[PDB]
Amino acid sequence: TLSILVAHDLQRVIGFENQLPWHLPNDLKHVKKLSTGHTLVMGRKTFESIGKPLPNRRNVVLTSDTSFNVEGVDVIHSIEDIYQLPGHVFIFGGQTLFEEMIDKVDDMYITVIEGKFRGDTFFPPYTFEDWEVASSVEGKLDEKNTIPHTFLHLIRKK
Ligand SMILES: NC(=O)C1=CN([C@@H]2O[C@H](COP(=O)(O)OP(=O)(O)OC[C@H]3O[C@@H](n4cnc5c(N)ncnc54)[C@H](OP(=O)(O)O)[C@@H]3O)[C@@H](O)[C@H]2O)C=CC1
Ligand SMILES: COc1cc(Cc2cnc(N)nc2N)c2c(c1OC)O[C@H](C1CC1)C=C2
Repeated sequence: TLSILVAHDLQRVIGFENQLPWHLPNDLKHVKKLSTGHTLVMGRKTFESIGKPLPNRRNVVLTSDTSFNVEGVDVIHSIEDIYQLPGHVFIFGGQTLFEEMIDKVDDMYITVIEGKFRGDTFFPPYTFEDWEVASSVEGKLDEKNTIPHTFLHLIRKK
C-alpha cells in the first residue's frame, strides 16, 4: 500500500515554522501504531523537524542533497523512487510531498484537528466526492489531549 499519513486542522494547516502547531499525544500514538514495522517517506525539511529517524520502522528521506547520508535513514532523490519501496509505505510529509503524492496514493490516514491554527504550510484541498470514508473515529479528550480530533481513513473512489 501507498498511504498518506497526516494531521491537518479545519483549514488544512499542517505546519508552522517547521513544527506541528498543536500538542496532541494521542495523534503521535496514532502515528506510532500505524507506521511501526513499516516505511515512512518524508522530505528533508520534515526529517529535519523530527530531528532523527523514528525507531522500529524504515525511514526514507527524499532530498536533492547528494551529500545526505544519515545513520538510520535511507535516501532517495526522486518521487519515482517511492514506487520501488517494498511494504506498506506512508507518505509522512510535508506540504511538498503531500502535494506531489496525493493523486498517487491508495488511501489516506488523516487526523482532522478540529481547530483553526496559524500555519505556514498546508495540505492540498481534496473532495469527499473523490474519497470514501472507510472509517471515522473521534479521538478521546483528556488532560493531555485537549484538542478535539477525528481519525479518518479515506480510500480513493472508483
Ligand atoms: N501535520 C502533519 O501530519 C505534518 C506536517 N509537517 C509540516 O510540514 C512542514 C514542512 O513542509 P515543506 O516545507 O513542504 O517541507 P518537506 O518536508 O516536504 O521537505 C521539502 C524538501 O523535500 C525535498 N523534496 C521534496 N520533493 C522532492 C523531489 N521531488 N525531489 C527531490 N527532493 C524533494 C527537498 O529537499 P532539498 O531541498 O534538501 O532537496 C525539499 O526542499 C513543516 O512545518 C512540518 O511541521 C510535516 C509532516 C507532517
Ligand atoms: C513537523 O513535525 C512533525 C511531523 C510529524 C508527522 C506527522 C504527525 N502527525 C500525523 N498525524 N502525521 C504525520 N505525518 C510528526 C512529528 C513532528 O514533530 C516531531 O512528531 C512525531 C515524531 C516521532 C517524533 C511524529 C510525527
